Amino acid sequence: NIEELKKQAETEIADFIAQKIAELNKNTGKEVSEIRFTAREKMTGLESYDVKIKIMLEH
Amino acid sequence: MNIEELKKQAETEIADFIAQKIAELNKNTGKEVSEIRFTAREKMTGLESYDVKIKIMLEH
Repeated sequence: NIEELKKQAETEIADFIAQKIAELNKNTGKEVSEIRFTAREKMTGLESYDVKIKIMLEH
Repeated sequence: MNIEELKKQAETEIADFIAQKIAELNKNTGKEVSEIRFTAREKMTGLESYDVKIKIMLEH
């Protein structure tokens, strides 16, 4: 049912984000500090969130 | 690669995955995701991910 499906999705996305953060920190030798999620909404409804990653360095 | 190349790449993989999961969720519920709120999950070694709460709307 629906609460479960919901939670299920919630977890998979968390998982995905985590993995991509890890791979990116790995590939760049730097640290993701933050991600900005901007809703992508269509007339039929919310479609997705557009994503903006902020990465930190030392200067 | 370039750092910006990578960044943009990851961003698109993420937006895609989210889209995918939303569409499937709607499909599977016959209902509509109105919102997803993200909350940072950080450790002392830095940002680990985001936790995900999904908001779905229902007719009155």
